[PDB]
Amino acid sequence: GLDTVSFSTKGATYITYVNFLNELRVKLKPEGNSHGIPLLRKKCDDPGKCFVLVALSNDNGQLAEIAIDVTSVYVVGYQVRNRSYFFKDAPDAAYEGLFKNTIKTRLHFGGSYPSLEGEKAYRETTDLGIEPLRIGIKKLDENAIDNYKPTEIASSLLVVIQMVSEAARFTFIENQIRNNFQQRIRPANNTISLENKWGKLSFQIRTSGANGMFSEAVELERANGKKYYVTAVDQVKPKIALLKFVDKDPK
Ligand SMILES: *[C@@H]1O[C@H](CO)[C@@H](O)[C@H](O)[C@H]1NC(C)=O
Repeated sequence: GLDTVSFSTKGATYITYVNFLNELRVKLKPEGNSHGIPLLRKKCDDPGKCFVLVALSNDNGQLAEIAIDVTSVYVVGYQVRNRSYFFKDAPDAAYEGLFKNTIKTRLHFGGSYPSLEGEKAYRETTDLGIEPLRIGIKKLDENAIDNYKPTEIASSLLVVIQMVSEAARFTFIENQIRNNFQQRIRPANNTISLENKWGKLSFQIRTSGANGMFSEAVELERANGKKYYVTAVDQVKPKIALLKFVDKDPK
């Protein structure tokens, strides 16, 4: 009994992409907010209503259905044809509860960025855009076999994770893609540092008082790599679409 959201690359435009992200943001059903920013649910154990299925299909009709966690917006696994694949670190409840009636497989790598790098998929060298998305979908479908190529699945999921999960979390990433939609771009140091700091930013924002002052500054980077520190909500609020509910200071 999960919510579902679709995104087709056929005839896709920067507008269909943005509308898709906002539909996803709604279906993740955040509860409450912190300083006006929607706050994702803290806990949601039941696999039967704690995942949103994103149906990604390309011009050729190839389909990949991605399961996205409603508390973290992270990809835990996906279904292609009559097969399903899960990251090595997907919890047991999710592995058993999702994509029933499929031939199930647990991947030999995790979904974290450093785990994906282990499979040769690096954010710095992975193109993002509508074409990279079409190719990623294609590759996930092509690898719906026993002897699948982990490097292809890893790079394809890296594209999906950033264009869906990270873009849904950050209006900044959403817009880097929105105005480069028909092109191929690779995230710079600013995008990468934002992605890396979603949990820390979420914690400092949620635990701040009415003045929005962070108890501890969060380090981010400009495109060129120059470091800067976020010390207040207002400094980063226009860049965030969803906040993770973080209990204790992450690190
Ligand atoms: C970060 O900035 C450096 C310049 O200091 C640049 O060479 C590098 O490519 C940047 N990294 C990314 C992924 O943008």
